[PDB]
Amino acid sequence: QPEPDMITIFIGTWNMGNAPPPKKITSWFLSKGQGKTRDDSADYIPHDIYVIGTQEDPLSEKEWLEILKHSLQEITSVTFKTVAIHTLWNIRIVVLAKPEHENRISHICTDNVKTGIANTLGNKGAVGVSFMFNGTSLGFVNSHLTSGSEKKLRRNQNYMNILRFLALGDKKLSPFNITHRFTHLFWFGDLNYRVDLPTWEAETIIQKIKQQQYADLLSHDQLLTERREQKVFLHFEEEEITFAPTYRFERLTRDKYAYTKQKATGMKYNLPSWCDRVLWKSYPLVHVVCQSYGSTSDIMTSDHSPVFATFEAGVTSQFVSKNGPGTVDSQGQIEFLRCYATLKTKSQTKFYLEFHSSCLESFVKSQEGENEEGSEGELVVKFGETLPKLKPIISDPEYLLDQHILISIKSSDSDESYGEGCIALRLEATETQLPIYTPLTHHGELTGHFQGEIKLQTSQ
Ligand SMILES: CC[C@H](CO)NC(=O)Nc1ccc(Cl)cc1
Ligand SMILES: CC[C@H](CO)NC(=O)Nc1ccc(Cl)cc1
Repeated sequence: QPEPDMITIFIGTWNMGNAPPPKKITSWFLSKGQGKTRDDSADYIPHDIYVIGTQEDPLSEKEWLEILKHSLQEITSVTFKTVAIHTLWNIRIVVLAKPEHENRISHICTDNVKTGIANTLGNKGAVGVSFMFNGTSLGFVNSHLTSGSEKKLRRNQNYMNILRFLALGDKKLSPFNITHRFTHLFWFGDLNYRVDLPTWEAETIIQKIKQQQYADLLSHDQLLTERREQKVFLHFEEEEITFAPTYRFERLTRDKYAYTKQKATGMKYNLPSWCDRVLWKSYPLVHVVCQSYGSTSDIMTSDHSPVFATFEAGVTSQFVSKNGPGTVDSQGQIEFLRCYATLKTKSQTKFYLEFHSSCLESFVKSQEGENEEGSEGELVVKFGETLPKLKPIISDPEYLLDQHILISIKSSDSDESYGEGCIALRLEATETQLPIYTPLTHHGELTGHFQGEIKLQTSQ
């Protein structure tokens, strides 16, 4: 039985509005409704992994697991295994996988983050799950961010708290937050960004939705505008939105958007918005293709409609050679040549690098670089040809060219990371000096750049 080099992953996000679901929710898992929808000819083909995020979920874990498993069994005639379930208040994540994957899945982690302080602490935050699928690390975040059209900055703050404090994946990757720990990271939820148009334009907006004319609405979507201004979700992807706003509906129909201010809303308008989103971030040059992104039309118990997204994701096999794991493979080496970091910091400490990768027995600390002043004010940290030669555990190019090196630049004075990035070893050539590049971030914000050349020796 061969190990896969691709899997498909279903992501669902649904703010259930504190109401039980209807008896049939299969359209959700079949990616049927509005938007980029899945071909009918695929209906019986199970996804490999289903990750379900809910918000305002009124059910017990047991109640929801029974609905989800019986839903998938009806679609696929497969009895899915529960990988993980984690709930914070009424925010929940469920991961289900095909039984054939049970022995491929390991290192399962769960965590949650509560956002806000005092007043603003007590119902918003995030849950997440990570695990290994053979040689590939997968992370999943379901967040329910702060509500209200005039709170986009709070949402952006909630995002930074979640990526700083959610403790998933390999704890040995200590300089790295969740935005660097996984081959593939999926972040979804009721992100609660709104269409920023005047209240007076409500009926115009509804008109546009009925005509399926989303362009003039998407141009005011706060998540797209905040992302374009690099205020949030830096280096994440989202598929193009081609489905109607998923909030705020009158319950038991989808014919009516309920936007007017009410005591129940705190006297806030809820103009039609794309609150419910799926984004991802994968390591450079790893296959990831969105094959659906849309909303259901026939599940009407909530004031939100469910959102689905599906992905092809590249995965790698556990690799065993005669040599590694358990030793180095002397026919392998990674040389980082003529490298320099460009940092936005005003500090004047010396800096060193750390190289982290599951292709190394343990992380590697460099010597301190040489600081110079850039022409436009910047700090440039030069490493020259001084960087330690990295000794991978396995030299076989079928393994090594699929790996990645995480880089942290740390202060000698404080040992704190000033920037984190990632370099793919999927090179155009071996035994050849080739340009490399990564942006550097810290707490998910841009802090600089790392560039230089690499020379990779494999056994071929
Ligand atoms: C039982 C010991 C560990 C740690 O709790 N759990 C585990 O491996 N769970 C699991 C793996 C694969 C799949 Cl498909 C479903 C569940
Ligand atoms: C894929 C990386 C390239 C490099 O420039 N561009 C990019 O990501 N552009 C972009 C991001 C967010 C939004 Cl909202 C609109 C455009």
